Parts: sequence; C-alpha cells; structure tokens
Amino acid sequence: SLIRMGFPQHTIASLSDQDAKPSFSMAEPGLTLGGYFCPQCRAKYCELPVECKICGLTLVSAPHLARSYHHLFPLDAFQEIPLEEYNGERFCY
Amino acid sequence: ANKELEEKNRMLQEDPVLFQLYKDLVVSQVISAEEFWANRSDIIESIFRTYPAVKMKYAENVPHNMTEKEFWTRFFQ
Amino acid sequence: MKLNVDGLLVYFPYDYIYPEQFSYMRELKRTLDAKGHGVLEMPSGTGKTVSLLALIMAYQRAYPLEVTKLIYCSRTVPEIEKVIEELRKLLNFYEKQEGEKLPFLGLALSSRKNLCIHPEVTPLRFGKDVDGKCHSLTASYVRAQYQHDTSLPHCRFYEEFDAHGREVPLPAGIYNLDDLKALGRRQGWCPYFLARYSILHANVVVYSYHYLLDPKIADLVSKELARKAVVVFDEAHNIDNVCIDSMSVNLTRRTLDRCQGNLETLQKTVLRIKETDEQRLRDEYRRLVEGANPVLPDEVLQEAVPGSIRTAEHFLGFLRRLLEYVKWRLRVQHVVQESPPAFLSGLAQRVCIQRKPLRFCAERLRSLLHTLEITDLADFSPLTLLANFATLVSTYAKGFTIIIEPFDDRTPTIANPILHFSCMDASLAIKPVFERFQSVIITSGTLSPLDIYPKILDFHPVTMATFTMTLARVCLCPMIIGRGNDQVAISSKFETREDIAVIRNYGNLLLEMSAVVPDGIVAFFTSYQYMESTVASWYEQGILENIQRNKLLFIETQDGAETSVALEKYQEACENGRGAILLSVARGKVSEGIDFVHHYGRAVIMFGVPYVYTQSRILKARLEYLRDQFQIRENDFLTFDAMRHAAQCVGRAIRGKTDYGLMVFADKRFARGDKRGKLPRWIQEHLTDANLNLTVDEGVQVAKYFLRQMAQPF
Amino acid sequence: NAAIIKRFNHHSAMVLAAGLRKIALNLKKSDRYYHGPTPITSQDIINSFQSIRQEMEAYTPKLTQVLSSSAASSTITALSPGGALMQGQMVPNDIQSELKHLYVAVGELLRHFWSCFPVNTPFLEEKVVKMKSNLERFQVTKLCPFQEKIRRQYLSTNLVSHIEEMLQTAYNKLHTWQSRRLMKK
Ligand code: SF4
Ligand SMILES: [Zn+2]
Repeated sequence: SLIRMGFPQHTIASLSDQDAKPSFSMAEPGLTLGGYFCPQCRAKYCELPVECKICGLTLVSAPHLARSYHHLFPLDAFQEIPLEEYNGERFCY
Repeated sequence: ANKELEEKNRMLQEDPVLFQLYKDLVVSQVISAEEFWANRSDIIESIFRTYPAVKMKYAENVPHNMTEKEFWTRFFQ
Repeated sequence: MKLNVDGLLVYFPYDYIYPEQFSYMRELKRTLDAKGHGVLEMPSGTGKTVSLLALIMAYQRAYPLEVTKLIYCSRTVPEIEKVIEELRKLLNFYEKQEGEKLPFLGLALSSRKNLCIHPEVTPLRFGKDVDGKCHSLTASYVRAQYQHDTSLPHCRFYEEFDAHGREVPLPAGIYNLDDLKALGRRQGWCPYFLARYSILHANVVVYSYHYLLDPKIADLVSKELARKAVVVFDEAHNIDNVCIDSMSVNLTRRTLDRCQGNLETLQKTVLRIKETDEQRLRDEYRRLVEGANPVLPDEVLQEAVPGSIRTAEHFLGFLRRLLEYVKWRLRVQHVVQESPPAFLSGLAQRVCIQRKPLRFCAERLRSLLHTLEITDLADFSPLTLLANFATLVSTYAKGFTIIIEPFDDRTPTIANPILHFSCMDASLAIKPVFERFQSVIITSGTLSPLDIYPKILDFHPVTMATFTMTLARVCLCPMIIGRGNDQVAISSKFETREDIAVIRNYGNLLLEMSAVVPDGIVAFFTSYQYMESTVASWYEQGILENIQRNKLLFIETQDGAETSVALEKYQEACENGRGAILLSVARGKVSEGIDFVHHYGRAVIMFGVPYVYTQSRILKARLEYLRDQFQIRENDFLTFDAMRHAAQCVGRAIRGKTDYGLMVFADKRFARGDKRGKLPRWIQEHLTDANLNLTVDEGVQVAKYFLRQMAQPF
Repeated sequence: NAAIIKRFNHHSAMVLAAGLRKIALNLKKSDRYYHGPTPITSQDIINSFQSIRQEMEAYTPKLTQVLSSSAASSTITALSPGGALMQGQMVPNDIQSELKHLYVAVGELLRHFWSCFPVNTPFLEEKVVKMKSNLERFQVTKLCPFQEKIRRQYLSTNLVSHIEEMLQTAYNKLHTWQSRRLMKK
C-alpha cells in the first residue's frame, strides 16, 4: 500500500534571535529558536522523523528514507579466493 | 460504578493543566465540553475467584460483624 | 528410494533414512533367510514399523511362495490404527513406484465393541454388552426368526453380508477400522464378520496380542492355512505377563453369588423348556453322546464325549456340586495356600467330581447354553468363567496353581474371599505360535536383555541384536541421579523409601525439574500408597505448593475416567501457557496405555527402582516357579521385571517424529553395574558417567543445558 | 487423605476450566532510486587536462611564497565575530504558563478537529463530525482572540502569533475543504 507522507524543512531565526518566532516544542517544553514545521499542524518540532501529533501523518527528512534503500539494493556477494591465486595485488584494494 | 464522574477526580490529581483546561474550557465556554468524554485480601479474592464453592459461599455468607481472617480459617481449617 | 538391502533392492518412500534402519532390516532378514524365529530391539516405532513393512513386503513380493501372509501384532488399537495407515502409505508409494495396482490386501481386526455398525448396539459402549447383543443378533435362533420374516430386530448387515458379502470377497487395498466401518456401512455388511472373512483372502492382518494369545480368537485367525506365514510382535516386551494373565482366571465371592443367580436363571429356563418342549433340544444329545469359546489351546482341546454329564439335570447337578465345593473351598477361613493338584484331588475327594467329565464343562455349557436359546451371555458370563476355570483346572495345571485368598486384592482384608488359578509360564501357552508358524519375530523397545526371553519362552533365536538410534544429534538424553543435594543417597531401598529426606529430595528435584522442563513433564511412583504418602508429605511442606505454583499438577488413580479427564486436562494445560505435571504409578494402566510425544511428557521422572511387593502370593508363585522350573534366580527375574517395567514406562518418551525427550532416574541403583547391564543398549550407551551419578542439582543443570542444545534445528 | 489429591486436582481442573471462556523482489525502473530528490566545450576538457599537466611542473614551493600575513589576516578577520564569515528570549514569564495553557488547549482541540478532517468520508456520521468540528472551530475562534488580546495588551512587545497561525490555517483548510466539498457535491 501507498502512504501519504510529509517532508517539512527545518527553519531557524534569521540572525541571533532576530525575526524569530517564539514558540515551544511539541515534544516542560523549552522555547524553540528553530525547528521543523507541518503544512497542516503549523506546530514547530525539534526532532524528526515523527508522526503528526494532530494530522496523524508522518513527517520525515529525505535522507531517512535513503537509509533504508540498502534493503532495496542488496549487495551481491563477492566470490571467495582464499588462496593467493597468483593475484599480483599484494595490497588489498 | 460512577466511573464517568470518577474519571474527573482521577484526572484532578494526575494532571493539573489537563484538568485546568477541562475546567477553563467550560468556565470560559470555549466549546461545548460534554462531547469530551465521547472521544476519551488477595488470599480470599484469589480463592473466591478460583473456586465455585467459595464463590457461592462468600456471596451468601459474606463477612458481617466478623473478621475476614475468620472466613479464611473456615475454609482452610 | 531403492534400498540396497542384503537380500534384494527394497523400494522405500522417504528419500532419506537413518543408518540403523538398514541394519535392522538386513538383520531381521536373517529370520526369513534362516526360516526361523528371533528377537531384536529398536527404539523408534515408526522407523522400525515402516522398515519392517518394506522389508517383509519386498521379501513377500520376492518370495510369495515362501511366505503367504504377514501377521503383525501391536500393543493397542490406537497404535494399530496408525500402523495400518502407515501400511496404506507404503502401499500408496509402492503403487506409485510400480505405476499400477497389484493384487494385495491388508486389514486391521478389532473386537465388536469398536468394529460394529448396528444401530441397536451402537448406543452400547461396554464391550461385553456389544458382544452379547451382537452374538444374540447373529444367533441361529434370531437368524431362523429372521428367515421366518416375522417382526424382528435383526442385523441386516449380517444377513446381507452372509448372502452377498460372503459371495464376493474384497479384491485389494488397505482398510482401516474407521474405513472398514464406513465400507461396511456403504456395503451394508458387518465390518467384524467381513474382516474376519477377509482374513481368508488377505495378505496382511493386524490385531493386538490378545487376538493371538487367547486361543478362542487366535484359533479362528491362526488357522492351519497360515502354516507358512510370518507373525511379528512389534511391542510385546511384556508378552510373558500378557500371556500368563490371559491364561490366569480370578474367582470371587460375588462371582459365585452371580453364578448362583445365573444357575437359578438356568433352572428357570430348563423349567420353561421342559414345560414347552425338551425333545427338540435332545437333538443335541445325539451328537453329544456321539462326540464365546473355551480358552483351551488347539492341542489341549478335544471333541471327546462329555462323560457322565449327558443331561441338563446331570450338568446342572454337576455344576451345583462344583459351585458348592468352590464356594466351600473359597469361603474357608485360612492362610493363603497353593493347591495345584490338591484342589483337583480335593474336588474328587470332597465332592467326588472327576476331572474327566469336568474337562467338558465349558464344552457342555456352550452346547447346553446354545440349545437353551438364552437371551445373551453378558449376564451368564460369571457362570461361563466358572465353567471355563473348571475345565481348565481339570484338564491341566502343570503351568498353573490354585491360590485361595480370604480377601479381595488391593485391600488388606475384606470379607470377600477370592481364588486365583494363577498361570506361571508363557512358553507352554505360547507354544502353538512358534510350533505352527515358520517364523516369529519378537521386536520391542525398552527391551531388557534378550537372553532371559529364551528361558521364559521356548524359542531358538536366529537373531540377537540390540539396535540404538542413529542421528546427527542426541535427541534422547538418559540420566541417573543417585544423590540428593542434601549429600544423602537417593536410593529407594525398602526401608529408606519412606525416609523424609529422600521424599524431600524427590520433591525438590521435581520442583526444580518441573520449573525448568518446558510444557509437559511426567513422574512415575512405585505405588499409590507411597505416592499419596509422598504427596501428603509434600503438602505438609511447601514443596507441593511451590510445585503447583510453578506449574499445574495432576495425579493418576485407578479410575480410568478420572485419569482420562485429568490426562486430557494435563494435555490441554500443556497446549496452553499453563502447562501441567502428571504424577502416576509405574504399574498403573495409564502408564501402559499413554504414549508420550513432544510437549506431552517431554521429560519422564522415575522415582526409585519399581519393585513390586515381594510378599504378594502372585509374585511368590511366579518367582518360585521360574526358579524351580526355568532356574532363574529370584532377585535376577525380580530385577529384570523392575528394569523392564521402568524402561517401558520411561522409554515411551521417544516414539517417533524425531522429537527430543529427557529420561531422569532418581536412584543410584540404576547406576549399579548389573542394573546398567540390564538396561537396554540404546539407553545404556547414551548413559555415561557424567550423567550416571548426578546430584539433583547436576541433573537440573545438565537438563537445562540439554534443552538449550535441543531447541535449535538439526 | 485422598481428598488432598482430589482437591489439588480439582483446583488444577478449575484453574483450567476458568482459563477456558465459554514474494521475490521486483523492479522496472531502478535508476530513479540512484538520484532521489536530487535535480539535474569538449575542447575545454582537453585544454584543462593539458594546461593542468603543465601546471604540475612546479611542486614543493616556499611556504612564505605560498601564503602571506595579509591573506591570512583577511581570513582571521573574516572569521572574527564582526567579520564576513562569522554569523554569531524568556523576557515574559507569566506568559510562559499562559502559553502552555494555550498550547495544551489548542493541541487538545486540534486533535479532535483534525481527527476526521483530511479524509473525505461522504457519509452522514462522518460528515456530521466535520460540521461539528467546524462549529467547534467557530467556538474556539471566539475565546482564542480574547486570550490573544490579553497577551497583546500585557506584552505589547515580542508578539506570539504562532499559536494564532494554527487557528488561521485551520480556517484556510476549513474554507478550502468547505468550498471543495460544495464544489464536488
Ligand atoms: S452382526 Fe455386524 S453389525 Fe450386527 S452387531 Fe454384529 S458386528 Fe455389529
Ligand atoms: Zn500535521
């Protein structure tokens, strides 16, 4: 099955507490200088990936998906040559 | 049991801000609040729960003007 | 899978089989090749069964002129039902391997209790009730009344079988009891009588040991036609005890009282006959003067003229004289005495009843009973037993004794005296099997040394080989615990058996073992008194509470229904997370009937060497006869029977499917040099000094390790 | 004596009775995985290859000819806090508890409002929860600006409009969903 997913972008204050947007984290929550958002929740988040606390939709960064692509690209096993087999490469590549 | 009512007392001590909002939402009338809830010894007891004879006997011979340890004795004696 | 067996290439269904199977087959083949009987042992049931069937079938296909039929016998019908399904599977493979059907037939026989389909007897569940009604339904008078076409409840399946079922014999195939009943229902033929008839046109026949040991049923199935056929026992390790028991008969006060009530019923029947007509019944008098079935064997029974008992009055008077003498001799208040010749001599002296007419007591009884058109034999059974006993004791007693006990068994004293005609040898009783059939193979598991058997049974073994399981992993782990954690010997000595420390050591051992062994565990006790005493001691202590708290516990009793329910609950407890513990007496009927499998008796505990009360008269008569006649020492045979019965109850943990099991013996006696030699080779070779004298703690530790090592795949 | 066994087995029997209530991997276009979200003269290669080969004629030069304090100081000054490369508040306190009060309130209120908001659900009970949610949104919009007015008048500095934006966006979703539902209808 397919799944609807959200790919927000982390946003920060322009320069050292300037043009900031004071807010607390959704995760005694502290103030947030910068953080991710949600197009629907519009609530700022400090840690990703996480499920929406409101919409019930998963928010995640693109590298987190690629972290799983090794499962989709299983590496082919290298053939064993325990003997030297006259391989002139004394140094392992 | 009045669990519907008791839940308010249960959450009165579990989380103050949660209960403070539950009250302010009605004190300041932010929304209709009744909708809220639509979305959100062991010796005798183990024997009583396990054996039919004690289950029936305790229901009829429930301790009155006596000590429960006496009922325990009446069973194991 | 073609197997390069010594005599020929044998087709086999499974692509892989273990090395010991080849040895067992090529070894067993020697019995066929040598045209003689032999004995051997093999742990696995299914493996030795399928290999046996494959070997004998291939041999039969190769030498059908040499072996006409195969006779196989096993402990019980539930086992027989599985074996006959394995034969069908083998035949299905053989048909697939051959690519075509062959003229081959195999079937399993059983008593009318199970093997019946008649609606009137179907609600009956007691075997004697079903048999009595079936006999009545098949009786000549009912058949005659049926031929009269008058209103009569009759066995249509019998009439249609006698008419059509007899006319057409079943061509080929394998028919299980459930399939035979369905076949009988579909064909409208009596499964029992159809199966009995099919024996005349069948290559393989399957039935239990009593269908071969009791001459009445055995003779009908072991006819002279099988003069060149092979008979094989697969688990008759107790063939001696079953044979002797099948020959022994017990008489009691209530039995005689029932016989008297039956006798009065016979008298009333004779009056009813005499007031109606006796001349028609005197047609039998001619053949009688000319000259259920008796338990007397083929060579012992004879159609000799019954003697002075020539009339119903003579027979009833003769029976009255005997019953009065038996009651008198039974009611005598005295110590237990054995009168093998003296009982017969006493009968002749005290009541002048000669052995010659008495020899025909059962013969005349059946003839008279038949001519009397009785309703059914179920109620007359005690009188028939008395008549069978009377002819038996008067015919021969060389292998028997008469024991008189002022009280019933299982009780210290009761005002119900009993008399036993205790048998004492299997050789003479089983002699016809070895004399008529060309080969007899004694196969079994938990089989104590083979060389004792040629002494108890008269046979010249062609084979004397003990096989041991061959596997990539030690699926079975025998171990002997000789010392308690309290640095005390755990031996079950008669005086030490009652020691609270030994009792406590068993409770601690069981508490720890029941906690570490997964699913179902079973423990065997020497007797109900010690078991109850032990349980009571554990109940006074915390031991029993800790055990039950750790896992549910069940205890077996003499009641079949209660034990059946408890065993089913024990098994159901093992299915669920609760698990259960089963405590039972080694000699109990449950131990000889139950089969242990993975998670159903995963570990078996034996508390002490199972020695029967050596003061029991039955043991005394049996043991002294073996020493006097067969020269076996008292402690030799007594230990052999204890070793055999222990292994039998404990070795059942391994049955098939390659499932692991644990066997712990809580007695240093088993670790003794002689007891070790009496232990079966497969157990003896898996047993080792590291597990030969383990402490209770060491047993739990080695068991936990073994369980960890067995949980992974092979 | 036997009653002990009978009772113990009855117990285990009653405990049991009480415990009994009445695909290979497949692909068609795998090269697309190699890029992910990443988006998308021949003589210059030869010239660059030849020119660089002649550039590799000098190696192991003098550190004092390689670098200079003017260049180095320019880097350090650029990396200084005031430089081109160096990039570099809980003032209200009572508002802190008010913000938590509001955040908890808005969080609780919005979970329900969104519980079935994104799903279409053209069904009577599922559409009524939409309407009931919208009415509740109209209800919260009455009280939330009143709290805002308190914050605005009390603070009159360092405004906190984030909380308001969740409400305003829910209305944008409200008007878009309402208009879309009416358009689809
Ligand atoms: S004749 Fe056949 S069907 Fe009838 S009672 Fe006997 S076995 Fe059963
Ligand atoms: Zn969201």
